[PDB]
Amino acid sequence: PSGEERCIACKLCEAICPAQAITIEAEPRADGSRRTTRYDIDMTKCIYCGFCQEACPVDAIVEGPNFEFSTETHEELLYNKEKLLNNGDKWEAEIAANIQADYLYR
Amino acid sequence: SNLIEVFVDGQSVMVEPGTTVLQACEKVGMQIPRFCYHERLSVAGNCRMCLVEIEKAPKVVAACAMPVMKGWNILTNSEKSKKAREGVMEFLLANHPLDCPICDQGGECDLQDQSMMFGSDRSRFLEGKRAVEDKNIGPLVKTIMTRCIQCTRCIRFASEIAGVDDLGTTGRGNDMQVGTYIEKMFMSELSGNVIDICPVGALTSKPYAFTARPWETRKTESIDVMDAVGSNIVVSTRTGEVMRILPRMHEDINEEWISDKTRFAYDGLKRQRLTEPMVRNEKGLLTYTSWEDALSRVAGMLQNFEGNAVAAIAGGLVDAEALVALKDLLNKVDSDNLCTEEIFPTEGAGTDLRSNYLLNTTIAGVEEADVVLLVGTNPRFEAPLFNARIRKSWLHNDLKVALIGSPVDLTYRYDHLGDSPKILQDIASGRHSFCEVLKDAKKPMVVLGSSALQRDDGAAILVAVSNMVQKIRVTTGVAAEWKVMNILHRIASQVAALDLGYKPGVEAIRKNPPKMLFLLGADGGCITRQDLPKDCFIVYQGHHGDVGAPMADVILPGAAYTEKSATYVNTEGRAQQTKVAVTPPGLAREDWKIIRALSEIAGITLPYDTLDQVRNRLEEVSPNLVRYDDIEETNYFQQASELAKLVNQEVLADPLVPPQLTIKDFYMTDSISRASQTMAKCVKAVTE
Amino acid sequence: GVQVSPSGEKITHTGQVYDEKDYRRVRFVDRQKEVNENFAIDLIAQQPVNEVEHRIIACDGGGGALGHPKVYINLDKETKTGTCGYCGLQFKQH
Amino acid sequence: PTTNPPTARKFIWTNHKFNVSATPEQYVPYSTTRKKIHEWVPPSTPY
Amino acid sequence: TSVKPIFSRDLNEAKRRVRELYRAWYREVPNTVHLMQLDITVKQGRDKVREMFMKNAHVTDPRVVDLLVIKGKMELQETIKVWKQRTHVMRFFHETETPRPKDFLSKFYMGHDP
Amino acid sequence: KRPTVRPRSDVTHKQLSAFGEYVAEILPKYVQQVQVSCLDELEICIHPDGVIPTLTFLRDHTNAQFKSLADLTAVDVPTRQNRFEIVYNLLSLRFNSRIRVKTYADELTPIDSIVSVHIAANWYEREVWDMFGVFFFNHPDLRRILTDYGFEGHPFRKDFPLTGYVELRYDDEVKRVVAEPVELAQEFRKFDLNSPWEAFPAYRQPP
Amino acid sequence: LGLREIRVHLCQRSPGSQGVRDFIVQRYVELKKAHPNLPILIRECSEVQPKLWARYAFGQEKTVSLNNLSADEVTRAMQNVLS
Amino acid sequence: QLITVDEKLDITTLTGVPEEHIKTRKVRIFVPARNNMQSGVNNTKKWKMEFDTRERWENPLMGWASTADPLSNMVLTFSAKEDAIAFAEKNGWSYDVEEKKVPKPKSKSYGANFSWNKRTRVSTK
Amino acid sequence: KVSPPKRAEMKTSMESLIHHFKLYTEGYQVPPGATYTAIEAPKGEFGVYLV
Ligand code: SF4
Ligand code: SF4
Ligand code: SF4
Ligand code: SF4
Ligand code: FES
Ligand SMILES: [Zn+2]
Repeated sequence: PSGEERCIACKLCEAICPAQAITIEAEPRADGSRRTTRYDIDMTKCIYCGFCQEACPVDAIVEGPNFEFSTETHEELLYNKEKLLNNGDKWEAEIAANIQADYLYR
Repeated sequence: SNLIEVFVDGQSVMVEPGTTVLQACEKVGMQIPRFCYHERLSVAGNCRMCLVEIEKAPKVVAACAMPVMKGWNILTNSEKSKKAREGVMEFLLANHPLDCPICDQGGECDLQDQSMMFGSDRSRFLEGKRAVEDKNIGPLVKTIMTRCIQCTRCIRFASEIAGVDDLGTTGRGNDMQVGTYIEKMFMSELSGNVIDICPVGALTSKPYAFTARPWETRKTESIDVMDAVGSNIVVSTRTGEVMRILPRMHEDINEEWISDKTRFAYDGLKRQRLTEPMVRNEKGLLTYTSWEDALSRVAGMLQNFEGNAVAAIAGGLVDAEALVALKDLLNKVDSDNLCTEEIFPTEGAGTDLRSNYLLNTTIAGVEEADVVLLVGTNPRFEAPLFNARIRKSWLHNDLKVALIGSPVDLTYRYDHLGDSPKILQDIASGRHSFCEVLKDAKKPMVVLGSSALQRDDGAAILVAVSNMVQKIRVTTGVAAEWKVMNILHRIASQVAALDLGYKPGVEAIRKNPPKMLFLLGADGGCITRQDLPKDCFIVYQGHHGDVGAPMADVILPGAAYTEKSATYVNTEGRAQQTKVAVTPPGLAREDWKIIRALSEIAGITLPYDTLDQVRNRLEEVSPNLVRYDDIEETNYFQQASELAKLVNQEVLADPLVPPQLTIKDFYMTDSISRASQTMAKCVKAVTE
Repeated sequence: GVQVSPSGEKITHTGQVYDEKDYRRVRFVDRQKEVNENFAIDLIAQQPVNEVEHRIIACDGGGGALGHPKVYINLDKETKTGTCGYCGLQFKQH
Repeated sequence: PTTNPPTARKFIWTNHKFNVSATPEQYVPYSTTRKKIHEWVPPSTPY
Repeated sequence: TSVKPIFSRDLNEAKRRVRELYRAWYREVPNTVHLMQLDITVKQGRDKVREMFMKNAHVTDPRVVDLLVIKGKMELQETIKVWKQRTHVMRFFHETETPRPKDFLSKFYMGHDP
Repeated sequence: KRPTVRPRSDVTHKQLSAFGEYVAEILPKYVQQVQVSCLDELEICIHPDGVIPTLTFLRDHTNAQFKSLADLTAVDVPTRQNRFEIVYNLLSLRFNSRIRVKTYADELTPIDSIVSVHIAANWYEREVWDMFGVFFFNHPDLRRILTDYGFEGHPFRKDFPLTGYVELRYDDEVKRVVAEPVELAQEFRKFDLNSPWEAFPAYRQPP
Repeated sequence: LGLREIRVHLCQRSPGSQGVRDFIVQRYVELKKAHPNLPILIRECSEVQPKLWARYAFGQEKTVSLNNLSADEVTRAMQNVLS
Repeated sequence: QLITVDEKLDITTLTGVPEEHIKTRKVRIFVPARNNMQSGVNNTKKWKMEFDTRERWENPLMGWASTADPLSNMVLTFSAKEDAIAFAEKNGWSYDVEEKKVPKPKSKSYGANFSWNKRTRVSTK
Repeated sequence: KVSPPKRAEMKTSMESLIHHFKLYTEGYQVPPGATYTAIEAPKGEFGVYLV
């Protein structure tokens, strides 16, 4: 809620990703903080399994509701940190509610 | 005999007295869990995780510290010991903070894996944890002490191996805080080893901070090239990069320990580096060009010249394959000016008789000694692990060290025998105070560095030392196989050079200033364009343009030790094989590959075309080099002595101070080291 | 911190921008590069210190099971302040 | 959301954006990282 | 030494089968360039056959030779029938792969490989 | 009684040990190393010459009517000189039981086929030949099944790379789906996951 | 044309190399005194058949397999190399 | 019946690999060294067989690490050493064998830390 | 040590966080052995021979 980036580059969303879709490359931020310099997802390798969001210890990466993001180019479906953060800043009003509804089960 | 029959889960095993339960079980295969005992450090039973029941005794015993008694059955997988381990893990993880995704020892934590095997899966802890003030040691060791388990595996290292005694424990109870009571830079040449010692991530490395994770990392077993110790090493990569360095385990060298350079100097392999062949244009400026252009320039100039007007300087971070290739390529244009940056006297046997420029004892042989005599060395700040074995011997086999040089901290008391090389003659006479001590000794070893031989009296110093040494063997009849004279180097590419037939020094080049120079990895500042002919052609085959590249008319980008399979002979003479971990960048290539290509561009076309062929050529020249890890026993020191007593060069009335005197001078002695942010940070810390 | 380079490209919170001669600027022709304007460095800097009374407190995000693992921070130092590893909030004691 | 609206946040987008796939102002991937292996810049003088 | 056979007491009785297989291929090529409309000549098809035979002439173990004969009979079955298409057959020729340079200096000009 | 762990009986273990002694003493020319596991799965191990007699026995014997072939696998273990461990899972339907017959092979030590006993073994033997390179004698077809027609290699061998040695793509120059060598835009990231701690002392290998 | 390096290859314990050790301890000092500027490399190993390489101006290397030789014949063949 | 085959067991004509990755390639047979972060030694005890590394490069789109060899992620495991030499000689790979590195046994004593005369008298506890 | 803990249990307890970590990065190290297990899939006997 403070706007602070929630990922910390613990690098297990890619440990468990059974498609090897996720890459991370991490550094200190010059504030003195464990944060990423890279978060890519080849969404042409993702199988939409949810393991990354049930492995993240901080609820940083999620798998949201949008199923209407078809494209006319392969290169558009290869995401990076900025696209994922755009998605988050777009879909927070939905994802927060979905999480509020589904927790106490997970 | 002096043996003991002991049983381990019934199974019998024969062990000496003075052993323990952990070692008895290791002889079977079981390793007992542990957080305090290391196998190289003093025992301190402070974790209480090495607890096993004995078949009928009423309680459990520390398996790291309890010596084993005749007629015992060690029950490792019994419910008593498992209950003990579960409780100990409960207590350890009670106040431990939930920082596993932050913590850089995340998939490398002994606490994790021991909780996963030998521990429960639940916390019955419903109270508030603690949180400890953190300490700002220095630019390397990143202390987060909210997670230290108070195992004291670090104070013991710093006191017994680094010889520092600036690390302890303050207070008692949960409030005991490991570290200094003050702000103090724990800044030693063996300081990054605590990062491997601390099983917990209470202290990690700052360069590796937050970068990668252990499962991501591929691991290639290579060696070091900073010093001539030959410290075995693991280079860890991640998607074609280099992430960190780690030690390997070899007991004759790099006893699980490495210096701070070779684990905080990999930063230099990605800065001020050479990536393209660069040629000098009309305005007299370097410009990126192709390989064919540069090699054609070099070969065109090479066809003309023949003999004394073609030279070569191999310095530092150079292979043996490259040396052989350049050697053959200059022999086949009948030039013999194959030289190395660092002087070694040729006024006797010279580079003949390997025993004369070699650790004729072993680095393990220091354990089997009673007196050591250091000359012209600061072994702390050059070959630090040699000094570390000296201290290991100083502790566990009470050893008396001498020193001839300047008074400088070695991590131990060293019986300073003044500052002069006339004391060598004073000893060889038989009158010095030290001979009263040495006549009692039965296994001594003098060891002189290749830092006093850079002077203008190296040959005289060697003759004095050999004379003294032969009179020493005469005095104390030692053995038919014990070596006493030894030579310590500080350069990786020197022993292979002198083995193959390179002539140490530069003096032939000053004597016959050539119209060519090949300057192979020679980023030192010995030779300059102020000393060479007008219209000279210098080509630099290397990396890390520091001072040798800008003074060159063309450049041929080479590869680093991390990026080629090569051989580097250490001080002992042990040849050791690097393994390729990451390919070299840009249009950079291997050294011998470049020389063979230049040859084919010219008319020589050297016979070999692959790496096995060059290795067989090394076999032809010196067959000691294909013998990997197989140390070879030299001889014929008497011959060198008879052949060196002939020449008569006075020794100056000059003291001999080493170049690496303080730790300020240790962190930057190379190209990789000089182009590096971490070493510069350590210098900035020490000098401020 | 979305200052631009002289080549006109936006620069990311991972200061990334392509050089002028880098041919990989083609892909942004008749296109743009996605960059997030809301930098977390400046945002978490735009956040005050939460003073407390004790030398040791805890931090989660604020939802409990919706934030991050509970961690404890010491506040004995006075020259500087505490900081969480997961979030970046700061604490001090009077 | 006219009765149970969502939380307000400074970083949430105010104006939504439909799918952009063929237009300009679409998405183009790129390496978020930086130069790792730095080159040697030679001097601008001779000898 | 002291091993079991497969279909061959010795190497000569294996070369027998080898020549039978070469024969079947030689007699099959003109039908394969015709049935599925390949754009090659029968000469170079049969030269390809002899090339892919001499790719394994160094071998002397009878068992390896028998297994190679078996796999050749499999490929011949696939080719006599049209289980495999023009793509698979013209795969043999490498009509798109540039020649691997068999020279040092070329390899040095492009790549770190030996 | 403990909920988290799996329940345990002994009568199945005893029955299968008895039947193992049965087969062992009735068929000694071939049998090696009968074994029954913690989970009660009987597992007989056989010399490769004994395949047809043993399988015909277990199919046609009265107290062993194992007349249904469930699987026919293979397992590559490069260590042992006879690499491929071949497995025959069977079931009876008269006694409501299963059994596992095992043999061994190599690249050049093939095995007799089983279509004369179990016709179900046809496509499984074809699969095993394709995947691991085990030739089967007196088999009707014995061609590939799963691999492409123009395919060199036995993929499920442990020494075979996961990504292969050839890659496909269409080319306009020749208007075919040519096969270029392999060049990936992202190397498979091998992870070193195994922990350096003895998890199970019961399987501890001594030196 | 002219000689540039000799290099001797031998073993420490294998007896076929016996003759080279004796030759060394007897004549190496006198030989170096006779040819001080010239080098002669002595590199020994565990188990290698002896050799004696000699390198002239270009890359012209020539050997003699002095395995299971005496010391006097070693000296004779070495003088043949020198001459 | 039996046969008397003398020559070296060779399989490369069966494996379906190119001549390139057979002849050009080099193989390292070894026991991996223990990670000096962890005091555990179970990741040892098995002889492995890795291949030489080759050129990786930055993919021009995203920066991923690319390859042109399939033997990059290749690792095998052998209970012993002769098994590994056999597998390599059989599949036609030139090998380099790194011998087994075992730590020296050592004489520990908790009583040496409290000596009257020795230098093992540690100043701490 | 086999099945991951509750999302809140891995945010107040250190043990369960360790177990989350190792489960979701490494796995749970099943012992050696082998099985063949079969069920009635709606088509028939779906079987898995694990080693
Ligand atoms: S998204 Fe979550 S699991 Fe992945 S690196 Fe970031 S914090 Fe770790
Ligand atoms: S949901 Fe997609 S990105 Fe996440 S772990 Fe599964 S496959 Fe990987
Ligand atoms: S040392 Fe690090 S990885 Fe290990 S338990 Fe503590 S926080 Fe977790
Ligand atoms: S800092 Fe590390 S090594 Fe030192 S006592 Fe604490 S846990 Fe042990
Ligand atoms: S290992 Fe024995 S008490 Fe620590
Ligand atoms: Zn927080």
